[PDB]
Amino acid sequence: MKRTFQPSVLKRNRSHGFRARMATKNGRQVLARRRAKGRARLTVSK
Amino acid sequence: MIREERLLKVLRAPHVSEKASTAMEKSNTIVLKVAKDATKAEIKAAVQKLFEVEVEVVNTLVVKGKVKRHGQRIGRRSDWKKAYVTLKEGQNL
Amino acid sequence: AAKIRRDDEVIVLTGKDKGKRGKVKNVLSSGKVIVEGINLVKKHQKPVPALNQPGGIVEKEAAIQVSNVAIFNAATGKADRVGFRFEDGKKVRFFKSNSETI
Amino acid sequence: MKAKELREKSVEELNTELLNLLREQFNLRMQAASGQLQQSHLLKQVRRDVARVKTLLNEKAGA
Amino acid sequence: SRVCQVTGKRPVTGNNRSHALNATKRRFLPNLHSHRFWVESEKRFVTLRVSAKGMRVIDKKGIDTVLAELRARGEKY
RNA sequence: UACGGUGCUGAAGCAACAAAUGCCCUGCUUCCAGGAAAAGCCUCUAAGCAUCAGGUAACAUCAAAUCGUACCCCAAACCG
RNA sequence: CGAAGGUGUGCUGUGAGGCAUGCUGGAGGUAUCAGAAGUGCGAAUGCUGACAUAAGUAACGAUAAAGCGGGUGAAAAGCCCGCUCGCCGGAAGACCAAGGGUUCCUGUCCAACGUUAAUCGGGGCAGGGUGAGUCGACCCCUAAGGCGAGGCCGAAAGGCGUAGUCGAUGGGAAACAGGUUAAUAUUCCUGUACUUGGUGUUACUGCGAAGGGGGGACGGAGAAGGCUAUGUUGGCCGGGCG
RNA sequence: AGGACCGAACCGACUAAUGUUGAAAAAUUAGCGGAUGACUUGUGGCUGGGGGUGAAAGGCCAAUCAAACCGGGAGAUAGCU
RNA sequence: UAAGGUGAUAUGAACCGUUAUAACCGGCGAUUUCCGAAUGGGGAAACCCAGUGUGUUUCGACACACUAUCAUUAACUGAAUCCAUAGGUUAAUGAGGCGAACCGGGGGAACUGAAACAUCUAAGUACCCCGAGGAAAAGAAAUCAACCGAGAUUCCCCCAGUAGCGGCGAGCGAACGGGGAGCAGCCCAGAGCCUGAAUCAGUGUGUGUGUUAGUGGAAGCGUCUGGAAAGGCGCGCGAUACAGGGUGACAGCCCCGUACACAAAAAUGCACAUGCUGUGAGCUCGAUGAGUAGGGCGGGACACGUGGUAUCCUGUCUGAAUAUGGGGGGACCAUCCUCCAAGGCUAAAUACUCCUGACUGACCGAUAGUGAACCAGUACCGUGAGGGAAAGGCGAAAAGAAC
Repeated sequence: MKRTFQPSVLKRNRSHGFRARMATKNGRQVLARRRAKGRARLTVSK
Repeated sequence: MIREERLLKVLRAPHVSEKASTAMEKSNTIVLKVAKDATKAEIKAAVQKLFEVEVEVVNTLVVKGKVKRHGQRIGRRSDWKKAYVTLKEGQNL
Repeated sequence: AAKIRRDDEVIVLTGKDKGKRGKVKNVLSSGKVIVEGINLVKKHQKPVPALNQPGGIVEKEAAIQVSNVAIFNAATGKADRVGFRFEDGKKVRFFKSNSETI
Repeated sequence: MKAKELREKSVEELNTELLNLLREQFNLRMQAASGQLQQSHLLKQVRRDVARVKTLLNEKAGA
Repeated sequence: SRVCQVTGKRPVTGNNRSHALNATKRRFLPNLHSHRFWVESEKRFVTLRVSAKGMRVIDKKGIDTVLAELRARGEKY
């Protein structure tokens, strides 16, 4: 059956990637919480 | 021209294997590990000027590093670059 | 600086070798020393198929603590504590109890 | 060798620069990775010696 | 934004109260109009977004003094 | 012939018929529901440059960098 | 000359408890009298770990199907080789994109992984392996759409949007046959090619744009005609006469 | 010609049986409907929570939907167990 | 500082050093790839693609530097239009982003409580956003008080759960006045006399002290048990040092230290002194903050829910007097008292701990204490925001088991 995760790298990055978190106020606050929690990978880039 | 300070840092090791060996003893090509940011003009110039031979053409691939592990600790090795340096008819090394 | 140091002759104060004199072979940055003929352990090691294969039970010296030795006076013939004085801008060690520079 | 490099001219540290890289450094990378070169400490001392020549060369040139 | 360029009147907040006193949030807005003011010393029309008492204070202080205040506080006209 | 193969040599190499959903075909006929854009490409000149620069043609010579390239891919390698 | 702790025994108090001591343990314990409490668990479909129970029970994942000989091995229904048998064959073959990321190939090991055994493996360990002017990306151009100098707007954050700038799933230059590696190949080698730019020489010469025109430039259905891939048969050639 | 007819790919899901600690958190097998169209599909894009989208079922919005998920107010409150 | 070193798992190999250019520690420098505000354009972060200028004795290719936007200032240009403005180009200076809490401001819930609920509460809390500093804010009476007086702001203890506000329910809750911490006042609206007169600010220098490496640092032996002694027994010594940690069991005297006494080539923080620059003292006279105070309507803040409601703030409409004047004194009037708004600056007491050092605990001791004693915000889960583990201890010494 066709499950929910149908992967695509270009949609992974355009959607949840770094240049797209940095592109706005609230994604920069996301990166700030991931750095502050101290996190090995911030976004999902590769 | 390429400066000689750049041109010394490019070639890194001769690559020893059996594909390399049959490339030397069968098709004049010496195979050698180069700098990761080394272009084909740099490798050609560096073999022209550091082994004093005449290079016909260079073919460069980039080899991806293998994820090994020690114990239960993984790690990728490291990517390197391998240059197939096709020499002319007059060569030794 | 360091009181017990490299080419120096010491006596052993505590354990298994109490009262045995000997010369310091080397001195390890753990705060230990290897002194010759003193703390002999009977290692037995495998004959590795590389370069030469001794096998057997090799009797080595082990590292004893620096605080378990004190340097041998030989003018009194007993153990003696060490101080540091300045002589002609040289920080020298000296024996306590007769105050002699080593 | 730190005052010894300090007392030459810019041209002469460029000469011993290119000879540290040329003669020493490259031939020991090629010699090291081809099974030869028992003496591995030479790699270290050559590398640090190129660091000295580039340091004195930056200090001599201008500021 | 709805700021008078002369008096600096933002919209403020408040309550609709009702006869049962039910508090609701509202905004009081300034009476902002975009009026075109002749300046004689420059011989030009400078158009401003004034309140309807920014026009009172322009009628009293004069347009030149007001423009000197806007140029003074970095308000660009 | 380390029987795994490795080299050497090597004849004929045509015709008839059938034939696509591929090609001519971005065609042709027709139908309303009336069927992307912009560059490369070809041309026209304006400002300018005009015995220079540029254009065209032939010849020679140099360059064409960088990254991907394994392997699975209707699946024991992807999503489950 | 042996603490706490652990595990027995004996004595003792109305009880919660106390005391002595054998063995294990191997370095801490604490009277008395006061002081403070994370101060006492059998229950909360309590939380965490361990271990039972059913129980050596159901199951071992398409009813495409195996049989034998030989090899390796400590051991072979399963691995390798051979001969037979069966299954798919518009797929259960072959080539990719997406996605994965070394699973590829070779040697070596059988602990765990493999619903069994395993000498085998997509498992462990080590080494090797991915070669481009022509394939694809990058690149030039754009669609939907994004972002957006100024700008218009908005308590602030910010919304929208012009110029622009990005954005393929579309438009734009060029390579084919044969051979080769254990593992790459339109990339390596052999042969034969083609494309676009730079520079130089020579001959002729009006060239020149974020500007004008053409072109690119593009629907559904249907119908034949001409072909080819491909196949079948004959001829030819080599082999067989069972 | 045709929201034309029969019928594979392709899309679907009418019946039955199995399965129901499954081979599978919705399938398999045997039949079944559409199959040039209001079709189907790939790649990208856009719409967002009292909001979207809806040939409308309160359906769908990441195995979640009469108001998603995450985090916080927050140890809500619980005359009840 | 130094006789030993080349960081750890983690041994090796190859070496460096031993009286000073091994190594280690500190000050100041040098280098500091790529991404990231990312800033030359773009982008799917760690990649793609440039332009301009300078230079390159093989300049058919390389190397270096600059090129973001915005604000301010200046220069040169420059439309519709003549002058001119808009605009354009270049240069100089500044900004941009991150960060735990504290602080000010712009917005701002609901669950809950009221034994229902709507006013009210929760609560100007949570949260979102802007801005700033080492603190911020406030602040030098148009303030109280009360016919006596006090004398800016901030913080603490009372006042006082008081007066009051309150579906007069639930609840909310002052001030006056008192005691303390700390204490500091000034400038512009404006001319003349007069000048550098105190004042601070920016810098140099000198002194003092502190930080960033360090140095010296007392005093014990015998015997018994024991694997081992620091323990038992016996006899000594130190102490401005018996804080603590290690050492083969429990060490003042074995080791590192502690008390104590010293140390800086260099870079710095603070405090005096001093040089220069800027800045202005002080005197006389004058002025003494207008769409403002107040008002009407709507709303908010004041403990005060519009009530008899003073006071403050203002979205809207208006609108004075201006020292023979005006504000307040809790509706309001008169008398009396007090103060001078419509301009601004100002230390200390105060709040907080991302971070560093030292010390302390009737705090925890591996199901506790951080989620995390261990390569933990990891493995793993989720498209994503996000969620989020388990896992310490051989021995004194690997002597970690030759054969």
